[PDB]
Amino acid sequence: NQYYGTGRRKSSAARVFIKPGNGKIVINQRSLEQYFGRETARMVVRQPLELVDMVEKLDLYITVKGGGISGQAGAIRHGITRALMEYDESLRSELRKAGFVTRDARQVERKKVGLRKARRRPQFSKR
Amino acid sequence: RRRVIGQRKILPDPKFGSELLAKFVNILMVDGKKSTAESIVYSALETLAQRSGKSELEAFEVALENVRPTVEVKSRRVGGSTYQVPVEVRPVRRNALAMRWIVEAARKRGDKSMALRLANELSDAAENKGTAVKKREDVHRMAEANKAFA
Amino acid sequence: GQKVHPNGIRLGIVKPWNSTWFANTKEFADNLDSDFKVRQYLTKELAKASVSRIVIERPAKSIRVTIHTARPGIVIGKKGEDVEKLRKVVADIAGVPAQINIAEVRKPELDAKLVADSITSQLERRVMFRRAMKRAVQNAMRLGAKGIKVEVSGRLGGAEIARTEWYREGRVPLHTLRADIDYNTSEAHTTYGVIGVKVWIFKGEI
Amino acid sequence: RSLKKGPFIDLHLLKKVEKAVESGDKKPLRTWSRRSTIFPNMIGLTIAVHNGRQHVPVFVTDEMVGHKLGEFAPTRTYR
Amino acid sequence: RIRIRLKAFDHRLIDQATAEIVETAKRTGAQVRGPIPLPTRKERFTVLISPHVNKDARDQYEIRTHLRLVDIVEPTEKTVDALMRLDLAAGVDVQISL
Amino acid sequence: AKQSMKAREVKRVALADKYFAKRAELKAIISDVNARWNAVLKLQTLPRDSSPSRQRNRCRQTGRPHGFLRKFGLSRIKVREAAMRGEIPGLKKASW
Amino acid sequence: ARIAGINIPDHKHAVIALTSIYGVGKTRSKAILAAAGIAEDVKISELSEGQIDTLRDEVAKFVVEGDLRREISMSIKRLMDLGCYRGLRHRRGLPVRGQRTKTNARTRKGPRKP
RNA sequence: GGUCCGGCCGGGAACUCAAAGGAGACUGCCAGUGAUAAACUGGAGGAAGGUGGGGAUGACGUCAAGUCAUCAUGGCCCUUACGACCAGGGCUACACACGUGCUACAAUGGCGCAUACAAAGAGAAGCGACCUCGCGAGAGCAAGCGGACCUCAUAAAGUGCGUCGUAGUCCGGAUUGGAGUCUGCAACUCGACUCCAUGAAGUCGGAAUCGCUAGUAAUCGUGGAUCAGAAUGCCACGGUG
Repeated sequence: NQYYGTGRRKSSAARVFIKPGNGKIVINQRSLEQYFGRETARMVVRQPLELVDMVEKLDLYITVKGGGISGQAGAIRHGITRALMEYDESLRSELRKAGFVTRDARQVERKKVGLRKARRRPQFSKR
Repeated sequence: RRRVIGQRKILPDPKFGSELLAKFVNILMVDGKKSTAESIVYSALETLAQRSGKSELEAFEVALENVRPTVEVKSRRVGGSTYQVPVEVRPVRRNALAMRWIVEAARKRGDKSMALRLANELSDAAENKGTAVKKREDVHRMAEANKAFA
Repeated sequence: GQKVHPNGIRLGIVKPWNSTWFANTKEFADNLDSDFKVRQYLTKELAKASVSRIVIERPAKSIRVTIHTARPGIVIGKKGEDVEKLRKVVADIAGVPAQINIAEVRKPELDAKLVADSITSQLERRVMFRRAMKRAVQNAMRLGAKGIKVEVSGRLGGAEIARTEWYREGRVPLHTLRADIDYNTSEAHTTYGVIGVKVWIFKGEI
Repeated sequence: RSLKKGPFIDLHLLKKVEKAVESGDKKPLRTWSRRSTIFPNMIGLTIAVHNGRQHVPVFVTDEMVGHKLGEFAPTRTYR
Repeated sequence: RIRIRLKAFDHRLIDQATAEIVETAKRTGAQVRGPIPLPTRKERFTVLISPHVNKDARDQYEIRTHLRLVDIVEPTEKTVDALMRLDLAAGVDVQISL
Repeated sequence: AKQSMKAREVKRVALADKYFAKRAELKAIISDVNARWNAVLKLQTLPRDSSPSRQRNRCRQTGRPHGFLRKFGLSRIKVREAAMRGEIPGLKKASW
Repeated sequence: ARIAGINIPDHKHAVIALTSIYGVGKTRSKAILAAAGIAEDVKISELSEGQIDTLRDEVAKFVVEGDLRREISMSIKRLMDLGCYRGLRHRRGLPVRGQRTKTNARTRKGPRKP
């Protein structure tokens, strides 16, 4: 049947549903080419897919909504890679090698009092 | 200071997939607007077709050849005064450094637009032109040219 | 300055709020206000009552108010004296049916407040700071407890050069949140200056 | 230049100018409210303004219609 | 169906205050669709520590307003009249609106 | 905070109520498109201190107008103390 | 050729080059072409007598060039001759709108006099 | 499954999320170095390594460092007055300088149109819809929400097309004039904003100097405290990187 895979990164929420067959991809009633296609490098979403021969393989029905392009694209990649692992729990090594199985814990940063941007300390040419 | 780890593995080009070209776009990138960088260099990188007419791929490396130094200075707070003891340059920075000169000098070219102002520079690189190629000897005139301290 | 409040820093864990209740921006403004008037007053007429803390519960138009004191009887009144007065004084002060339940303080030598209000009062009694500060406070170590750090501000004794004092027993790891400590202040406006004091009683660990 | 509908003027000087014209003319009338506006009828009259230290003469002109009285009275000293 | 809300300043009270309903207010008469947490309203504040000067001081405080819904999904009489028998909690706003 | 100052405000409240708070509403009608009677505009000057804009809050505890917060009505350090002493309900250090 | 006299804006879009006149702006020079039919994408040259000159018709509605400035310099003086604060500041090259003449006001006051 | 295509409606507790409680990271395990110690260097397993990232937490004391101006207070002072009330004026003055900032100097751009993505937040004298007027700020009428229900809020960078083609410009906006709005007794002095016109300096900055080691610097927006109404400041959030 189907295999779910959460996946997320940088305030993102990925939801990819892998079905056996139908290399069609849709993200929130949109094409992976009409929502991401022709962007900065949204070739990451379908990266893990092709990473193991896709298209004429299975299906991808996603529903993401969190973070900007980069992130929203990173989340899906996480959900998908996570998902495939369900259809076959003996391919973890492969996906882990690339570094998809792991999530990008590297989140944003919090500003701080005294500073001007969490790290950028105010200048004092004269000291 | 004393920290000793490894280098930051960069993500390859958005197409040819090459670290050498990767950090290239980054060094060229500005205001984190990485997108523009790609759409600004990735174009001029291929616009070479009109400038030549073939599999423009090695042209990049060949163009950098005329911009690859192998000796630099390095003032040292010794002997009371300040030395200069010039030393060569490992590959890790050779390719990198060059890329800077190729871009940091391709901006002051003052042509049609950064997209093209850059393209021409590449052709001038392998054909020796612009400050990019200049900086080489203008730098070599110190190291290997003043081994008296080296 | 360079120390975090050993109490507020723990207001989250191992330390309850001496005034727990809900309120919205609307009344909250005047709410904490009345609490001050009532709390400030409850001391004025009950100073020698040897009162420790003074919690203030608030369900709905009926604050509770709990006056913890080492001397309950004196805070009770002639079988209705004190109680009635206070319980009634909370009239327009809060414009609501305010009650009042007294709480007996077990071992008045381990409670910060008291051990603080006391030493300061002794100072006002023309007494050598060192003596009381040490001995008259050393007791907190005999009735139990593990560690008690005291502190007397400057201007102690005939001198214009204010000076702080140490004197501490056991261990007072105020750098541990799971430590729980009994900290409290206390002034003493004397013939000159306001010799202060700070009590740090380490009542066990976690 | 900040009233849209309702050119306000300090009543203090209001009742006076209207009183002056009533009996014709006379000497200036002490005034501290500059924030008002040089009224039309005040045309060719005498007004004063407590610029902090003392007052200042004011002789309305045809043009002086909706301008602020204070404008004609300086404040700080200089040069 | 009568809806109930509980907004306290922490679980130390919002807990018992809520479990009470599900236990008492919900026996057999009242239906109760279920106890939900709902998003917490976080309101922090920054105050200058030092009295005058030293801008680089400042201290950050905050008051978490914990809330709960639950609400009974059955307007009866035998069970919908056993809630008023609960008005304790020294701090648990209970907006019993419909 | 001064004693005199900490008193004026008190009054600025009363008057700004016995009048404006409910009476200004009356002239607010005419002095507004409600079909701007000059008389009504002039009558607007009957008071002075009677205004909801002539109040600078001032610390509800001490009086220091600098560092106010409608929430606690206190001023910086006051909120600081009251907070550490738990005198303020549910309010501890903020860290995230 | 110059419409409102002098200055021949040539080889540029209409509206964009229309503002050339010392009196109209990005909006004004635009609002006129509408009731003139003349588009913006058309270079003044591309026009014709019944195109470029027509512009010179609905332009006599507003004030421009020389006299526009004079009429203003005088109008300014009209309120400036009066002993009003504005004038007192206008005849000293000081901000009359509401800036801090106490500092930072180069373009206002003028060059530096150290 | 039914669609008045919107999870709109049954329905469904799966999923995102919410938020109370739990598991997980310890040099625990593998190998090599080290005296067969502490520890280091890599490695496996994982979502996450070697105090996971960031907060919070500031020893003994120093600078007679700062604050009697928040408050408290020894001593000294003043008291038909260094007490107190009102009006107006001043703290926004200049004939220069020094520090911290914002916006530029432009095609890694402006400009038109089109259009995709986020977080954390405020709100009964409040936030204010829809709709109507006005070029516009805003006004009239008047719902909803006292809040994962509504409102302030329908992100910017970005991407598509097209343009303008390195001139002081299609750059950049200071200044000024013309006339207007909203707060509030009242905005001359001394306010925020709108429209029209004006459109300067500035073509990247000596000597010297500052911050920044990763979601960092860089840049792009979003919110909040104070507050009737004067934010490029401060506190805070997320995008790209």
